[PDB]
Amino acid sequence: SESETLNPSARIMTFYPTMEEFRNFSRYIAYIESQGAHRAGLAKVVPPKEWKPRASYDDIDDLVIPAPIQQLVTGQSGLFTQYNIQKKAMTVREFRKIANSDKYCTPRYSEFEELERKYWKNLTFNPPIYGADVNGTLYEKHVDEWNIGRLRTILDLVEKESGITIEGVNTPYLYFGMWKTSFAWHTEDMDLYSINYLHFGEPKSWYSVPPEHGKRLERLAKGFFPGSAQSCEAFLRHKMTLISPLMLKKYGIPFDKVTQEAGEFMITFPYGYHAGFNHGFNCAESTNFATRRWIEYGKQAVLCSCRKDMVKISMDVFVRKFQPERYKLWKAGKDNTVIDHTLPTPEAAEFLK
Ligand SMILES: O=C(O)CNC(=O)C(=O)O
Ligand SMILES: [Cl-]
Ligand code: NI
Ligand SMILES: [Zn+2]
Repeated sequence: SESETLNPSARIMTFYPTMEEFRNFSRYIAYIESQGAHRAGLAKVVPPKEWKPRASYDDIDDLVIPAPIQQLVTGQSGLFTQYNIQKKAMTVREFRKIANSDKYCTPRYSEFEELERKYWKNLTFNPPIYGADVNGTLYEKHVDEWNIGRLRTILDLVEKESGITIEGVNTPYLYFGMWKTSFAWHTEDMDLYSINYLHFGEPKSWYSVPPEHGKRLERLAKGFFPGSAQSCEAFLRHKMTLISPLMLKKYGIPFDKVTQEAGEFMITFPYGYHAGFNHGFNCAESTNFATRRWIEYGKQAVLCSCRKDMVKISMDVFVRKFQPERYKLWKAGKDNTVIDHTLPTPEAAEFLK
């Protein structure tokens, strides 16, 4: 089909919008999907150079980080499990000082491949500290383009209808990273989209697996961590599992890599597995969002069954509003719709024309 013909390689795509294109978020997501970006599970958007979401970042040093986490990694042979050790609350100037410490600072290198090799070589040593999951935003209250605090997608239906707020999902998170800080392989909660903006600092590097191959990754993971898989159907949602690209290559898992610079956006797509690490001191802001296309993913997302605090969104409202003709069938457990990961979201239809 025409969707199979676009981005047939499922490679990560980079987009350079004009300020006019950049204005409407959902519309531009539908555009990049109409170009097949979603097939990679991950895409980069460089905003127009004339766009800035904050005046200056010089006031941050006093901002608080309630629960920094020390990332202890255990494993070998490209397979690792990451345990978080919550450290005491600390300011940003403290975190920055510790991050630029001779102990934790970035190593010297030339090509990115050298720093990547060093990452996968020393990942288990000198556990760094990640200032992750900090409630807040660095956007100025007047920025209307791609504002992570108010993107105005249909995910807003969760709060609007129920008042439920889910920190980091329909609210923004800040991530203060230092060298060697990692995010494990995962798809977003409820297999939503995510948006990640790198405010400032050293780059953040990403690996992505096309959604149409996600299941393969899962199978591989189950073979490597059979205990975890036995305990929980979706153990990858614990966000503790690190797998090196050489392991993926070795077992035929298709993936792609991209490096994220300050001032750039990354979009992750439904059921797009991703992982990565930070090069040094930096600050990112992210949240989740949805499109009509996500609804089916939401209905079929395989959720963690071993933790009672995992994120779970009621899909009822979305099915009633956008899939009325199926609601009954779905409530009776008979909606056997099959997801085609290559299709773009219906909102993109006008771009397809
Ligand atoms: O910033 C991080 O450490 C991890 N970010 C994501 O997984 C994301 O934006 O989808
Ligand atoms: Cl195991
Ligand atoms: Ni993510
Ligand atoms: Zn679980």
